[PDB]
Amino acid sequence: MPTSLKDTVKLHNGVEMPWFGLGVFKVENGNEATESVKAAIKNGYRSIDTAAIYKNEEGVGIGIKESGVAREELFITSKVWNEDQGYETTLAAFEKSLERLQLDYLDLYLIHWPGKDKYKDTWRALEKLYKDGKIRAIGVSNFQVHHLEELLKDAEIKPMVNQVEFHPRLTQKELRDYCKGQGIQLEAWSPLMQGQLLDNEVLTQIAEKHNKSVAQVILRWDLQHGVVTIPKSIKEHRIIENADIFDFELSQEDMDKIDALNKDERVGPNPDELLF
Repeated sequence: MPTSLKDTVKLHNGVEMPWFGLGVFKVENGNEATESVKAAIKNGYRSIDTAAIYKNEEGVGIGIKESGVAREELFITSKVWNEDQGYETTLAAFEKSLERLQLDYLDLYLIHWPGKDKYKDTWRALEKLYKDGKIRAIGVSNFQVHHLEELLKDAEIKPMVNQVEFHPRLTQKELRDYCKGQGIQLEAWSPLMQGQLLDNEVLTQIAEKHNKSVAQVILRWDLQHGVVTIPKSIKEHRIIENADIFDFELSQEDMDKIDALNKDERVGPNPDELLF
């Protein structure tokens, strides 16, 4: 549905989030982070996703700075790490993120994982930071339907985004339907399944037909499902290639064939299992 990299989705509070961005998980701090960020932005990306735990916020910041696109056209997301959950410690972790990123505000700040029993407190802290005008939008990562329901009991502000693992092996059908009905925008972490579908025969045939790569097919599939997507890529040629998805469209039959790859298979932790 986007026609270009500039294209956005309106979150429930009216904030425009780009549909397509650069995920920097498992990217090394300093130059590797700076260099991937700079190449993405140079080649039109307008959304970068990082997290305190990725240890690269500093190189992310220098790359933003060095890119020579204006701060206000850029959409920066980071996340509160597990160990920092709790009200006072979340406020502190946010300020640390800003200091590392060399940023006055963030566009989006997410609770990284739900864990057991500190996320409601952590949510109160994001609510406060949002109120203070320090963050344009607030939300969550790796929440299931039950976590959201629990959160919604006492939340003043509904999460604006839920960033989850999402790809043809983990199609998140009940969660997509749930967030859609709640006005919570789903976003796909590790949308390429960290390269694990590269040789998948179903996807390769769809790729062949469209004269595209398997990664191009998956990402187009994300967009056609209405899921914001943040593929990871270090090399400028892969950064450029991943984004070259606005000149073809997947038929309904192709979409359905891709959805049939589902096996509830994760390359990241299960949020119901990662209990802190």
